[PDB]
Parts: sequence; C-alpha cells; structure tokens
Amino acid sequence: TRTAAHTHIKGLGLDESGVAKRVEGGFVGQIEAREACGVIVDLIKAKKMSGRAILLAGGPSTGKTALALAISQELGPKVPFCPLVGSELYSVEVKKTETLMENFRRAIGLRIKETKEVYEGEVTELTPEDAENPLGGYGKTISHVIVGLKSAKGTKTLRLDPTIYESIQREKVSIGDVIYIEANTGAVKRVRSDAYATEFDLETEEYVPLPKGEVHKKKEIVQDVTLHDLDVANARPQGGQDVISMMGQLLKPKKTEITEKLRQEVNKVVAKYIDQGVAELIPGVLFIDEVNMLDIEIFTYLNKALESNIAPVVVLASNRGMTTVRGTEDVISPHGVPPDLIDRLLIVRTLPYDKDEIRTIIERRATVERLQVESSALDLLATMGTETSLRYALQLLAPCGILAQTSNRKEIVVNDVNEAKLLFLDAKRSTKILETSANYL
Amino acid sequence: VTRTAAHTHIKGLGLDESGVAKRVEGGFVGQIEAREACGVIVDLIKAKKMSGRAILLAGGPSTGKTALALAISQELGPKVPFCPLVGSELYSVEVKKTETLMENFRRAIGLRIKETKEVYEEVTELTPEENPLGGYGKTISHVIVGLKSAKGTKTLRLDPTIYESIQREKVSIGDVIYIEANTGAVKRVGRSDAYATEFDLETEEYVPLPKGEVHKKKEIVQDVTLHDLDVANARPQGGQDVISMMGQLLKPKKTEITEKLRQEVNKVVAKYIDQGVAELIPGVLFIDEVNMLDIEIFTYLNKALESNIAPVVVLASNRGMTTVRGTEDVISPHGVPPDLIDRLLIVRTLPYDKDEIRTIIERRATVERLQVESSALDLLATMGTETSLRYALQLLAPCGILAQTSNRKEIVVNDVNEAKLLFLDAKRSTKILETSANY
Amino acid sequence: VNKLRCDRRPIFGKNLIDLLTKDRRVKYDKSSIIDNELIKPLQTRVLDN
Amino acid sequence: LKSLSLIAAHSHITGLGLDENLQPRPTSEGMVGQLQARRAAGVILKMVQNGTIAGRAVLVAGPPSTGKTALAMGVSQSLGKDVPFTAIAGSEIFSLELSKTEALTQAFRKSIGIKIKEETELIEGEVVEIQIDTGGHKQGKLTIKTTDMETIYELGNKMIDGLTKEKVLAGDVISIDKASGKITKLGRSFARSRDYDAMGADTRFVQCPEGELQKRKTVVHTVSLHEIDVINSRTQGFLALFTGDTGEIRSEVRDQINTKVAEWKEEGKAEIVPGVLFIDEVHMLDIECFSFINRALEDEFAPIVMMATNRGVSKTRGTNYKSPHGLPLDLLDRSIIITTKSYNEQEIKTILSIRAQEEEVELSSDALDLLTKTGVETSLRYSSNLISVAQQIAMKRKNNTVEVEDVKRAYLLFLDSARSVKYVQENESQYIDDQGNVQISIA
Amino acid sequence: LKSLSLIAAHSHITGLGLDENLQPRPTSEGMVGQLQARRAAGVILKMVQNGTIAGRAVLVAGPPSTGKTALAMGVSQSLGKDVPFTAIAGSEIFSLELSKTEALTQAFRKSIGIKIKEETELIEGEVVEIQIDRSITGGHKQGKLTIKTTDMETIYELGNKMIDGLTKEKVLAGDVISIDKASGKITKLGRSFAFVQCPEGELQKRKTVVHTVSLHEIDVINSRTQGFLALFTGDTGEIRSEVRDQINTKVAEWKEEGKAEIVPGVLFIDEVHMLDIECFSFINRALEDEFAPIVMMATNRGVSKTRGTNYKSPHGLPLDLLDRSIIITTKSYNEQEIKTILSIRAQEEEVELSSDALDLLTKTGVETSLRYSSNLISVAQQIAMKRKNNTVEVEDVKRAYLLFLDSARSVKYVQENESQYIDDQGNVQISIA
Amino acid sequence: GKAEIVPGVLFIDEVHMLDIECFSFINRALEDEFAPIVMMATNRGVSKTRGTNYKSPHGLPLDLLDRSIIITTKSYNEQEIKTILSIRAQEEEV
Ligand SMILES: Nc1ncnc2c1ncn2[C@@H]1O[C@H](COP(=O)(O)OP(=O)(O)O)[C@@H](O)[C@H]1O
Ligand SMILES: Nc1ncnc2c1ncn2[C@@H]1O[C@H](COP(=O)(O)OP(=O)(O)O)[C@@H](O)[C@H]1O
Ligand SMILES: Nc1ncnc2c1ncn2[C@@H]1O[C@H](COP(=O)(O)OP(=O)(O)O)[C@@H](O)[C@H]1O
Ligand SMILES: Nc1ncnc2c1ncn2[C@@H]1O[C@H](COP(=O)(O)OP(=O)(O)O)[C@@H](O)[C@H]1O
Ligand SMILES: [Mg+2]
Ligand SMILES: [Mg+2]
Ligand SMILES: [Mg+2]
Ligand SMILES: [Mg+2]
Repeated sequence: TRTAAHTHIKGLGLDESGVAKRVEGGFVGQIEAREACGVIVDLIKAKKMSGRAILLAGGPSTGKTALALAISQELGPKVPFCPLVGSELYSVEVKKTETLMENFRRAIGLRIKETKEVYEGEVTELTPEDAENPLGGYGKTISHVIVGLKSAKGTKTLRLDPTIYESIQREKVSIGDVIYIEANTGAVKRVRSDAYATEFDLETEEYVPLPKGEVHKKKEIVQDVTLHDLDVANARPQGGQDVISMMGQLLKPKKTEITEKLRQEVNKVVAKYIDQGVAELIPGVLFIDEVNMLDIEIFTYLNKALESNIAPVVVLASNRGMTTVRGTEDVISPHGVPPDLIDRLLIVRTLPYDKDEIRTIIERRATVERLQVESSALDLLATMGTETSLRYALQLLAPCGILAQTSNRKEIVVNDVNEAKLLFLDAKRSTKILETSANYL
Repeated sequence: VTRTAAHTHIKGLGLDESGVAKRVEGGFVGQIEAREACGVIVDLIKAKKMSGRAILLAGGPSTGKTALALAISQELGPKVPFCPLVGSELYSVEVKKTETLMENFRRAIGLRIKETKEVYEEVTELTPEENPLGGYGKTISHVIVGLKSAKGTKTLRLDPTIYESIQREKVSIGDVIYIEANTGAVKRVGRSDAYATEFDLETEEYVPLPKGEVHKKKEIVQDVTLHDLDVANARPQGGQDVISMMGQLLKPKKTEITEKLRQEVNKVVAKYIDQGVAELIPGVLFIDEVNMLDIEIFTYLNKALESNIAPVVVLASNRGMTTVRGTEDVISPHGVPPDLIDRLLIVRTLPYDKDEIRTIIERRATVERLQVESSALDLLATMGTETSLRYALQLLAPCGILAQTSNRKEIVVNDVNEAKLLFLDAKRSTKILETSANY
Repeated sequence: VNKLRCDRRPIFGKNLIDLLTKDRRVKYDKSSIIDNELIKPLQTRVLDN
Repeated sequence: LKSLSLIAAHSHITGLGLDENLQPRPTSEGMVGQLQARRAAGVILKMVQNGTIAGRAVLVAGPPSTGKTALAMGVSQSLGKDVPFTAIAGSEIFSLELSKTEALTQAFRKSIGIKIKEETELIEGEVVEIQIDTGGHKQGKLTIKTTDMETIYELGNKMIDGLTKEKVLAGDVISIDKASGKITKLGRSFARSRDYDAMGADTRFVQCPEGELQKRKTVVHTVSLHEIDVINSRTQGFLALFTGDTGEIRSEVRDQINTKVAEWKEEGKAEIVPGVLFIDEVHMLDIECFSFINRALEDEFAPIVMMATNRGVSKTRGTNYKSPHGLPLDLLDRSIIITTKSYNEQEIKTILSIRAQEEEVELSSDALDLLTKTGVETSLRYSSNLISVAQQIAMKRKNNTVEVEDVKRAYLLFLDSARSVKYVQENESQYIDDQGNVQISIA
Repeated sequence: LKSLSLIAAHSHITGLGLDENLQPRPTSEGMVGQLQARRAAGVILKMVQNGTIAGRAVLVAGPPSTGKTALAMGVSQSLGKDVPFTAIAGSEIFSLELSKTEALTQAFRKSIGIKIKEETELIEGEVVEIQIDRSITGGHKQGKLTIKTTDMETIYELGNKMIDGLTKEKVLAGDVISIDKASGKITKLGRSFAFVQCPEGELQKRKTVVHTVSLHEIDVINSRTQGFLALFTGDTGEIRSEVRDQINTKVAEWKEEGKAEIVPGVLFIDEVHMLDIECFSFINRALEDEFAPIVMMATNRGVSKTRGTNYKSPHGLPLDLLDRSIIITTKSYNEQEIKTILSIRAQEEEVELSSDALDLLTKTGVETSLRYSSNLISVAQQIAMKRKNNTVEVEDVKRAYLLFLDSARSVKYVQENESQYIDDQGNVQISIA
Repeated sequence: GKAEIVPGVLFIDEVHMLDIECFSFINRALEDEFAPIVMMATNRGVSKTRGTNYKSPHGLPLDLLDRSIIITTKSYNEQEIKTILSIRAQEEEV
C-alpha cells in the first residue's frame, strides 16, 4: 500500500518473438531500448557468456532506473539481482578489491535440492526380538527391532536393525510421542502429544496433535544460496568454549582478508557437487547506476575483471556526456568513462518522449495515486509539463489534489492548479531567484 | 615551594552592585567597559535563567583575554563547572570532533545529587542455623551475626545474602566489617584490634577499632555532571567470569554517544530531581584560538547554538580580516563567518597603558616576591610600551636571578641591561636573521 | 526501609529480554539438508590438517 | 519541560497546527506571516501523515533566522509523538567508521516507524506454601493461594523437580506460566518485610495481586528495525545498541528485514508509521551525497527529506563547476521550493515581545520600538540577545522594566556587526593577516 | 575435477602451439599470429623451466586489445602442472592488514614452492566379520575386526583408542574398508552392496607421498600459533624476519642434503602501467634477491607519469627498471589474423554462424575493435535464435548494429547535442522542447 | 607534607618544523598556571613554517616569537675547533 514514483512500470511491453508496442506494460515508447533489454534478458537466461556490460545514454526520466527495475522484476527469485552505485564502494573498513570480490561471489548462486524419507507416527510399543547368543557367551541377542507407528489414517510398524535400541536408549523415547527414523540412516530423533497435555496442571513439557498422512513420506526442499555464504561460513569461527571461536566472538570479527586458497577449495567442492547432479549453478545480475563518479582505478580493475570465467553479467548506467572523468582530470572523456571502456562495451541510447506519451505517463501516474483531473485542466497540465518537465508535473500533481481535497473537492480544476503553479517554482526559477534577490536569498 | 605562572595575581573582577569597577583591584587594572560587560554576563549566568548565550571579543595577544577568562571562571566559584580547552584539541583521532563538541556540552552542564545511606559494623558472636518445605535439600535463610563497633553492640540477622557476603569478606569472629544495608554486601574496614596480637607479625593491617554506634546513618551530597554517568553506564562494572576481567583489562576507546542515551539520561535525571534528590546548574564553555577552526564547525555551531540545554559559551578570536581555515573565499573579521556572528555580539578587549603597564610589572614583582627599583621598573615599563609587556614580564625573573647572584635583592639598570644583552626579543630578531649564511 | 523498597523496585530497563527473544526466534527451521560437508568449519579443518 | 530543558530561542512556537480551513492567519500560535509557506507546509505535513505514498521531497530556501529550524521543529511538534525525528546536521555525516552513504541509509532506517504486538501468559498471586510428604517428590502437588482461587496444583516430572528449582521458602507471590513455562519471582509479601530488618537487594515485597491467576497479557512495542539489526548483528548483540559500533550495516540484512516487515504487515502483526528526515544547510555537503539521494529517495521505503539551505550561486562540494544554490540540477529538479522573505516591523516587534514573554522579561514601549529598529536594520537575533542583556541590566538596576537606559547601555557596550567591521578596518594595525603581519610595536 | 566456468574470452585459446625450435604456427592451439611474440614466449618458458635463473623482469607493451593478456595466459597455462604459479593485478598491491611492501613481499613469496617426500603405509580389504567386547555404561572394551580380502582370512585387532576410531561410523560385515596404520583414519571405499566387489590382492600396501607447500605458507605456519587461522582468515601482517631467515636456511640445507626438492614458481603482474614509484623501487630491490620468481609486466600507454613521481617516463615505468627489463613489444593484427580470431571465437561459442556473419565480423574488425564484434556475434546469434534457425544472416547483424552503439557513434551523438546530457559545468535537459 | 614537587624543564627540537596546532597548544600552556620551562630551538633561520602557508623568521609566527624570548648563537673560529678535536683525540686515547 505504498508508492514512490513507482508501482506503474512492470515488465517492458515484451512479447514472444521480441516485439515492443506503443502503449502497454507500463512502459510507453522506447521500443528500441525495451527490445534491447528483452534480448539482454534472453541472453541472461541463456547463461552462456560471462561478464558482459551495457551502458545507457539519456537525460532525466528516460527509463534507466525504470528499465533496471523492469529487468530485475523479469529475473524473479530464480536469478538474484543486485542493485548498487559505485559510491557505496567507498568502504572504509576493507579495500575496494575485496568488496568487488564479495559482490562477485554474491552475484554467483547455487541451487540445492534433496529429498529425505520420513517415517512418522506414534510409538505403539517397543519389544525385543530375542535370539540365543551365538558368539562368546550365552543369553540374550536381539535379532532386530520392530516398532509400530500411527499417523492420521496411516498405521505401519517399522522393522529395523536392533542397533536402534541405542537410539531408544539415547533419545529417551518413552512411548508414543515423537518418531524420526529412516530406513538406511536410521536412529530415532525426538522433538509428548496433546492427548496427555491435560494430565498436568502446569509443566514445561511439549505436546503435539496426531501426525497426519501415511507413516512413510518424502519432503522436497529448494534453496538458492550464494557462494559467498559458504565462504563466510568457512571463514567466521563459530563455537563454544574453544578458545578460537569464543575469542573471535569476543573480538567482534571484521572483514578479514580471506585467503584465495579457501575460495578456490570452495569453488572446487561446489563444482564437484554440481556436476554430480545434486546441485547446479545459477548466475546473478549485478547492476550499478550513476557510474560517472567511478574513478580510474576502478575503471582499470573492471577492464581487467571483464574476462573472468565465473564473472556474471554486470549492467551499468549513467547519463553524462562531454565531461572530465571523475577520479582525476587527465582523462576528459565522454560519459565520464575513459575510451578504454567505451570502445570495449555496448552503448545504448535513450531520449525523452513525445507529448502524447508523456501525457499518458502523467495520466497513469494520476490513476495509480487515485486522484484525477478533468480535461479542462489536464490540457493545461500537459502544456505546462511539456514546458517545464515531467518530474515537475508528476510531483506537483499531488499537492494540487491534496489542496483540492482540503478545499472540499475531488477533481482538479483551473483554480487549484493555477495558484499551485503560482506558489511553487522550479530549477530555472531557482536560478532566477539566485540571480535576482539581493538579500542573501 | 610556590609557582606563579602569569597568574595567581588575579582573584576577581572587582565590581559592585552598581557596576562600579576599581582601578587597581583583583589583579585587574583598567578595562572599564570589559569589566562592566563581564560583570553583567556573570550576573546573568548566576541566575541559571538561560542557556546557549554567546559572545565574541576582539583582543590582541597579551591584551588580557585569558586573564578575563580565569577571573570569570573564579567568579562562579569552584563548584560551577568549567572546561576551557584549546581550539586545536577538537581535531581528535578516535572520535569525530562534532561528537567531542557534544561531549563537552554534556560535560559543561552541572547538577547536585544526594543520597542517604545506613551501614552496620567487629563481630560480637555468631549463631548460624528455614525449611525446604518440599524436595529441596534444605533452606538456610537467617544467621545471627555479631556487630561490636565501639559505642554499643547490636547483633542482627538479615537476608541470607548478607551471610554469603560475610563469607565473601572472609571475616573471622574478631573481624570488623562495614555493611551498607542498601545492598547487603560487605565493605571491609579490615581486621580488629581486640582479638588481635595472636602473632608477633601480621601483613594484614590490624586496623583501628570502629568508632561510634554500630547502626551508623549518614547523608552524602555530590556534584556530578552527566558525561561521567554516560561513561560509567557504557562499560561494565562487575562480573566474575572471563568476560569481565578481559573487558577491564581491555583498554576502552572514545566512542560516539547515542541520542537515545541522551533521552534516557534526561528522563532519569528529571525523575530524580522531581524527588528533590538533585538541583540544577548550567555550565560555562570557553575556547581560545577559535579562528583556526574550519567552516564546517563554524556553520554547524549555527544550529548547535539552538540546543535547548547548551550552556553559555564564550567565543574568542584575535585576528582580523582572515579566511576561515579551509575556506577559499569565506573571509571574515576575526575568521568567523557572518552567518555565525549574526547570533552573538562583539566586545573590544584593548591593550594597556603607561601607568597601567608599570603597575602590572610592579604587581608581578610583588607576586614574585622581588623588590623593584624605580629606574629599572620605568625602563621595563617603557620598553614594554614601545614593543611588549611580556618582554619585561619574562625579564623580571632572570633579572632577579642576576640580583641574587650579585647578592642583592633589587633590580638595577645593570641587571636589566645584562638580561637584555643575554636575552634578545622578536624585534632584534627581525633585522638579524637575514645575514646568516648557514640557515 | 519504605524508601529503600520504593527506590529498589523501579529497576526497569529500556528493552526487555522478551523483546529480544521474539527478535531472535526461528521462522524457517532449516534448509539445505546436505550441509555437513559444504562448509566443514575451520575448527574441523585444523583437525583434518 | 519534562526533561532538563531550560528554554529555546523558539520555544513559543510548538506546532504547525493550521486550522481546519488550512487558510493561513496573520497570527497563529505565536508565528506571524509565512502565509503561502505555512499553507504548503500544512499540505506537506498532511501528505506525510497520509502514510501511503513515499518518495516525496520539499526544498527550503531563504536567508536564515526566518524560523526555518523553528519551522521544522513546529512541523515535528504538530506531528505529535510516536514519530521519532532524525536530528542530524550537515557536519554529522562525514564520520570515521560510518561512510556517508550508509550513514544516510541508517538515518532513514531510524526514520521509519513500525508497530509490533505480542501475547504471553502468566500466573499471578501464587502464595504457594509447599508442603509434601527425603527428595524424590512423592505426591508432588503444591498449594496455590491467590486472591480468587485457592487450590492445589498437580505437577509432573518437570515441575516436581522444578519446584525444587528456584529454592524458596514459599511464603511469597510467585509467577508461573500455564503454557509450559518457567518460574519467576516477582517479590516477597509484606509479612516478609518485617522478618528481616534490612532486606537484601534481591528481596522486595509486593502484595498479592487482587484478582485471578491465569493472566493472558498482550504487549505492544514501537522499535525501529535498525534496532533489531543491531540486536541480531552478532550472537549477543545487545551491548551495541548504545555504544555505537554498528559497523556499516550490510544490505543483505536490510533486504531480509524488508521482507520480514512486509510479511508481518501482510500477517497484520506489524503496521507502518510515517517518518521524516531533516538536515539544515544542505549546501555544505558533498556532491556525492546529492547524487546518492537523487536515486535513494525513490525507493519503496523513501521517507520525505526536509531540504533547507540559504547560500547563493556557488559550487557543490566535491566538484569544481558553478552550481545553482550550491546544489546540483538533479537535486534541484525532483523537489519543491520553500522561500522566506525579509522581516517587517510589525512581526519584528511582536516576535520580540513574544520572546520577552518566553524569557519572563518585561519590555516597555521605548525599549520595544528601539529594539525593533535594531532588529530591522540588523537581524532580529541581535535584539533577541539584547532583551536578555537589558533585563539583566534592569534587575541589576533595581527594576524589572526595560527602557532606553538598559538598551542604550547595551548598544554602547555591545557592537553592531557593521560598526565592528568599520572598527576592524580602521584599527587593522593591531590585527594580523594570514602571513602573521602584526604591528606589535606601539610607539 | 573440472572447474566451473562459462564461455570466457580467454576460454578460447590454450597454450601457444610452439615447436621443438619454438617456431610459431600461424594458427595452432588457439593462438593466431604473433610469430615473434610466440618465439619470445617460447624462449621465456624454456628459460623458466631451466631453473638456473631467478629474478628477471620482463615487460610487454602494445596498443589496446592486442592479445597481450592472451599471450600471458597462454604462457601461464603452458607452464604444465604440479608447479605453483601466482598472479596479481594492478590494484591489489594496496592492503590494510599488510603494507604495500609486505603485500608485494607475499606476492613474491607465494610463487616458489618446496616438495617433501615421505613413506606411507595402509591396510585395505573388506570387513566381513566384526566382534567387539563392550560393556554397557563401562570404561573398558576390546575388539576384533576381520578386515579381509578375497585371498586370506585375517582377524585384525584394535589397541586402546582404536575402538572409537574404527567404530566412529557404520562398519558392517561386507564393507570394503581401507584404514591407515599411523592414524587409523576411515576412508569409505564404498559399500559392498545394498556396491563394490570384495577386493583381491594383499591387505597391507606401502607407497610414497610427496607434499607441496609454498615459501610464504612455510613462513606463516611456524612463525606463531594462530597463523593456522591465517592460512584462511589471513589474520597476520609483516611476519617477523627471524622466522623468514630460519626457514630460508632450513630450505637451503634441505636442498643441500636432498630430503626435499624445490619447485620454483612464477609471479605474474599485469596492467602495472599504474603503480607507485615506491613499488617500482620495491621491484628494483626484490629482483636481485637470491630467491626470486620470474616477474612479468604489462602496459597499454606510452609516455606517462608513474604514480609517486612527476616525470612522464616512457612505458609508464622508471628508466632504471626499464633498462633492467626485457621488452617484448606487440603490433596490430592482420585482417587474416582478425578473421581467424573471429572464426575461432565463433567455434568456441559453437554458434553455427553463416559466411556473411563472419564477413561482417571481419568488416567490423577492420573498421573498429574486435571485442565489440565479440558482443555483436552474441546479439546477432540471439536475434537469429528469435527466428529459431541455427544461422545468422545479414538481417540479424544489421539490426543489432543499427540498434546498438560502439564508442565513436555515441561520442558523435553527444558531440552534436552537448547541451542535452550533463556537461562538465553541470547542465542536463529533460524536455525535448 | 607527604609529597615533594620537582618542576623540571622540557627540551624540544626543530620548532620551525612544528605545526600551528602545536603552536596554539604551547601558547595556551605558557599562559597556564602549570607549565615547565621550555628549551626550544630552530636550526634553520627564516624557514617555512610547517603546518601553515606562510614563512616567518625562525619558522615561527610573530605571536609565539614575541611571547617567548630569544638567544642568538654565532659560529666558531678555527682555534676552538682545534681544541675540541684535541679533546676528542685525548678522549679516544690515540
Ligand atoms: N522511459 C520511462 N518509462 C516509464 N517510466 C519512466 C521512464 N523514465 C522515467 N520514468 C519514471 O521516472 C522514475 C525514474 O527516473 P529515471 O529515468 O531513473 O531518471 P534519470 O533519467 O534521471 O535516471 C521511475 O519511477 C519511472 O516511474
Ligand atoms: N588588565 C590587566 N591587568 C593585569 N594584568 C594583566 C592585564 N591584562 C593582561 N595581564 C597579564 O598579562 C599576561 C598575559 O596576558 P594574555 O593571556 O597573553 O592576554 P591575551 O589573552 O589578551 O593574549 C597574563 O598573565 C595577565 O596576568
Ligand atoms: N513567525 C515567528 N514567530 C515567532 N518567532 C519567530 C518567528 N519567526 C522567527 N522567529 C524567531 O526567530 C528565530 C529564527 O531562527 P531560525 O530561523 O530557526 O534559525 P536558522 O535560520 O539557523 O534555522 C527563532 O529563534 C524564533 O524565536
Ligand atoms: N592473436 C590472438 N589470439 C587469441 N586471442 C586474441 C588474439 N588477439 C586478441 N585476442 C582476444 O582479444 C582480447 C584482447 O586482449 P589482449 O590482447 O590479451 O590484451 P589487451 O586487451 O590488453 O591488448 C583477448 O581477450 C583475446 O581473447
Ligand atoms: Mg536507478
Ligand atoms: Mg538554521
Ligand atoms: Mg588481454
Ligand atoms: Mg594564547
């Protein structure tokens, strides 16, 4: 139930065979950009190339963040999407290289799936199956152990090796409370039942209704975890009275420089599990916008890392033109990016919309906000939006509607908008205020 | 066994109810306007009626800004808090300097708390002994413990926790304790003198026998600021296991104080003052060499002066049309930006005069318990008037050394000229360093 | 002693232990059943080495 | 004045509580004028109170001392309580262990509002007096005697050995959880107040609650999610709530907490509360901050920020080019502007009188008019200090009224900025330049 | 065994395809052209496998996108196996737990290695009988495990602590089991069934195992106590030089007597065109060290100011280290070379491009860069896959080219519209009017 | 009457190299009631004042220069060098 200049851009107006139409799927216009991003999405789903990159070129409110959020939505939970700006890379705690390695390992995922048999029910009995002691000594020798169980509508007794007696000894099964044992792995595990819950006025005992389903069942689990999670689990020492783990916990551990030995071992183990079929790797799209501030060292580092084998696609965004590259003034290059990167990367352009498309944008934003304006005022709204800007009209529509609501109205008529534009100003009027007033204003 | 360093010759502004100053009193001579303004400001301060007042004074070196600061600090008495620290101390290492400035504002504001406490104290006799009333092994909850003291003995049993406190103190039957009943724990006076002399030697102190009646009761009044409470709450105070000893053995570092802690301490101090426990007094803040501060502080103070608890601060810049340290074009009088001076007013601290300077030198001779002749005093005062009083001030003591080595108790023209020859000044060095082949 | 009790009773804290336990509970019990070898922590790596 | 607060430069102004008409008044709650500005501020405050739309922005400009900080404080007061206000200045983001970007993120995380509810169960009034008939707990039933029901509770393996846990004399009010919980002491009884003369710090005496025992109690909390972040930062992350060693909170915790709050809101266990951000004099901030906010203020959880500055055509810190207002065009595009105006005589005199009332200061006609002249030729802050100094003079002059005498004494003994600059320019001989150019010599 | 990866740019060439005399084939083992560069790589690899020379700086310069890193990785892979080799980049020199001095020191140390041989013994067979005498809730037990092969019957025994070691996990009476003597470690060769046949041969086999370890690892393991955590966490910095000297003399006398064998490695540095002059002097002092891996460099620019200085020294490198370095310059590609590269990249992508696809790829390589073609191939292939055939005609390539942009086109678009996007003085335009 | 105060004297070197924050620190310390005497010296003359953008005689600005006192030192002739070297030699018993 929240909205911040959003909740109206979903998808890209996509379709099978890659066609983008005029007004559909939230987006309006930018057929070239939307089809290019759809092709990019298909490439990401293919999972063939490593470490590609595409930049953007345009002015304010052209879809850069909108396109990024659209592709992020199109990815879904299957493929992670990591948005970022290079300004967050100013990590005082640890160096830039380690931060980029951590982002890389975060943008690499592995999906694990497995199924374990479960034998459920309630222990109806426990009896020995005696045989005479064959080896040295005589007396008792239990051949095996068979124990009954009953979940809802499913009753079955499990025959099992006699060794499960130790589990019965170890887990203190009592009789008919909780059962967790498998055919091969074996051993019972305990977690009483609500039927006995009223036998005590107050206790600290656990209870549970009767288990449902049949005695034998299976459970399916799917979990997508990044390799960085495994790396940090390996690195961070967790434990108890052992001096290493409790000393680390006392020390408030920081971003220690993990050695590449453990990283490569983790990669080897992950690959050896994945090839066996028990696991499979899925990439993750890292996205960084407003990249003009990124300095020369990061430019060279990304130029080096573009060729990495495990490198996932990283999509970059900016809007600068003929400027001096941030980091140092020696390189005065387009888009605040040295030509070392421009000539080696795919450039995509954007441009603002026409009056019809921008008017549809304003109208749809009004519809999402639930406010509305009649034609006799929306025509002048469109004319002023063309005159001033898109963000100006989009942001100032809400004050007009709220003023009307406080003025006992629901529509937006000529008065409210006239006085609203009379009161507030914009960037050009801001410069005029700067260079007209002579009282420090 | 005394040391006077450019001060201890000042003891007050020397004013009256009618704002009338005294020409020679309290170590201050002259400055009618400055003394009147300082008296008005300190009279406003004593009422505790306001917060966040500020003032800038324009005073050159040796004009008397530090003297005025010390005098005003002594006007409010030792109990009123004060923390005038150097302007270069803001740029710290382990904590961001705005946080340090907040910490100083927290320190400056004062308070007076109190608490009444009782305490019992050697041990006359001892009889130890409740029921488990169930499956428990037993229930020990009362032991009669003796309490000798001097003026009467009153044995008494309390909660068992006092008994385990007795074992914790490891006190024998002939051992004196000091048990504040507010906590039930033990504070150890030591051993006793009655059951003493059991051996010819004892490393443990015999300790004087406690004086007075055992059921001692008293009240304590302490004036403590809030930052001490903050730092006490920040670190643990007790513990028995490894964490406590390792933390105490660990060296704490200066950190950032959270505003939620400010709300908490304000709430608790309000609750305590509403019970009559504590009374309120504001603080006084002073900073010297302020023009070296940067523009970010000079503009953050614009809003920091609006803090409702911030005490009265005094601002002191000596330079003139200077840019704030770190400003490309923000040049202002005394190195303080106009948007900051729009929040306070200006005083003028001016240098001294002929009779004024000679009386200053004579009084410094008095506080240095040395006798000064008229000729030497006039020479010192005159050459101070041309160049600087501080030259004569720093020549007084070596001239006394020369007089003592001459086995005389007065300064003669010979001594002052000998000190002048053996000890130069800035002016003589303004025309002598250029002709130096070796730097 | 009435004053003693009246001052001893209010030892209230800002954030209760219950407010912490509810913030340190488990919603999803577990996942990734085979995980005894995907990590094999360093405390066991020293043993293996 | 619940806390040790003494006085404010603007304490008379507590709340931008515009009337139901929202049409500005010539005078209201002590403020005068700001008509269109107050109307827009009321609109903004209502939009914030809506709690359904995020990612808004408003900019404030104009010369200082026009109540801008007072404007924000009045907005906060009119917003009431349960809405914590982020009190952060411009010079608080260049921290050592907290980079500016995630410092702004932490400020926003504090700025959010949320509510949480929970339910538990207890037993009240358990004046027990166990009596059983060694060890083993044979026939393990305990008498329980509260105000309403006085019976004997049967126990089991966990209680017959749980009553021997928390070894007590069973003559006190105790609490047990009927939902399979542990035993907690709430204090002894008044009969136990007299048995021991000096009760130990642990032992306190509280009456048996006047009612039944099985109490199902609901609790409500208002804790920001960043506090939960600090709590679950480490295995025992409770010491770090106040110390301040957060450590540049990672974004994985941020998105996990976003998912958790979303799912709890869908469950109904949590509901949101609007928040505001305000920092004064945004001009003295890095261009990196403006670039970051221009993207971070359109996120799903994007509380509005109260932008405010007063500089002119200058350069955004972190760049070299001339910029509007010392702010980038991108930040000067996705916002709306609030401006102030030069003071007039009437509001100057009214504000001076209101301040004198707030300071418990009496001002007569002559002093009021003279100080209005001072505050119109100069700014009003000089007269706001002069009323205080003149009341000090008066109460030293054995009177309470302020007139031409105290005002003139202040004028002679306190210097105007323009005349201070003139004195500086005419006495530069005693002053020092950058190169240490000082004329110490006198004669 | 295979390491995870995707279709990488350098996943297209392996080795150099040299000869006995190191003569370069025009196109072999992926590498295309660069005949004298291939000869230099070959002489370098023979020089490093000689093992008689340490500490020789080599630098390579050339225009951007000119296969320098391709040659470098080919050389690195051509180094064979069973020998360590470490590589770093132009921005990993800096560190916080380490100084740049110590970071470069560790980078130099990691390459060289040692290998110590030792004897190993093992028992192997199939547990087909087991009998353990164990009292319940007791503290005294014995056992007899009949670990056997298909050759003889053998009931082995356990000592004091071996019962737990051989009963930590499931041990049955059919299972093929191999245990070691000096440690008693359990290794699951596989269950017999329910699936490996009972083994033949003799139970107890002996062998030899050689363990490898790098110089820095030896320095860090024995210097202190917590350094084992530093093997992974890296919680150490500026190891005391006394331990370094002791391990150096230990290695020297080990090599002298002959217990172990040295396996010298190689250190690799690329994009060193930016680096502090302090690090350059660090290289200048480390090159003549007694133990020194062969060090490579790289550069893209020419006359330029080295970091930490203010003189535009040639090759981005100070003249002192320039003179003491072996320069291998690279020149541009031939059109034959670029079209062969396009063909081998396409077949590495195993994308069945048409002839016209390679024609346009070569035309683009003539007009502009080659990696832009290495992305145009992918986009054209995907657009053709939008037509479902396994061929790319002129239509897909032309559409991809007139929808996407290289450097020059976008540069000219911004040039003719400098007032639209943000310029150096900070003005951008949102409205088309 | 349990302790004994011993107010010693501090020696410092290279004061032209000192920085302005240290200058203000010592400026306030001199005016403080507790400050041991100072032996401070600048080998360089009319050198750049470290920590500031301006150069003044002794590498120190005129404020502290006037606050303190000055003792000039001039170079040697040859005969005292001869005597010093003879003392050095007889100390080295050669
Ligand atoms: N091409 C577009 N289609 C739809 N919405 C857009 C488009 N461009 C901008 N917007 C709107 O503007 C917001 C993002 O603006 P953005 O394009 O990122 O500005 P800039 O161009 O300065 O980066 C989104 O919330 C979106 O609703
Ligand atoms: N009016 C005065 N009467 C007596 N002594 C004074 C007076 N003004 C200054 N002094 C003395 O001069 C000494 C140096 O003053 P100083 O602190 O340098 O002044 P400022 O702070 O203006 O530079 C002080 O120890 C003080 O005792
Ligand atoms: N409308 C008003 N009514 C009453 N007092 C006012 C009004 N406007 C301004 N003031 C007074 O002027 C001062 C304005 O200061 P302020 O503008 O908050 O400082 P800054 O410009 O640094 O934010 C306040 O202390 C307040 O007492
Ligand atoms: N002769 C070649 N053989 C194989 N691959 C080449 C050749 N020339 C260029 N490439 C490819 O083009 C890219 C250019 O990189 P490279 O020439 O190694 O370094 P640089 O880009 O610094 O010149 C390489 O990634 C490589 O895959
Ligand atoms: Mg974006
Ligand atoms: Mg303000
Ligand atoms: Mg390369
Ligand atoms: Mg001073």
